[PDB]
Amino acid sequence: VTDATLGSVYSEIISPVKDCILTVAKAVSFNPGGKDNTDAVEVLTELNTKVERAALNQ
Amino acid sequence: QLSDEQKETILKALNDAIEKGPWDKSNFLRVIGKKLIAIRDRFLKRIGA
Repeated sequence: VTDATLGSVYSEIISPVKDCILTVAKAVSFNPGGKDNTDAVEVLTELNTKVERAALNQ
Repeated sequence: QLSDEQKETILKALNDAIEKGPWDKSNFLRVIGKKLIAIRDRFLKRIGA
């Protein structure tokens, strides 16, 4: 398709990453006391925050 | 809309997350990591257009 835009970043990166975080958080609520899912939440949170910052130019 | 500086900072963020995340720790986490890869690949296709 066309080049990437702010709307593009939000709808194809920021929004889908948020879906991944919610899905992982849901996994955490099932089972259990695992270190893996927790780490995924942190990694994904950092990713969106970094992309959210870039999309704000600063 | 996006500048070379922004594209170049968002791509690394994605690759860094794909690289350092616990995507091999379980079947569930692998699916999440794959989605991240599809998100990264989708972005490349755009900035490559």
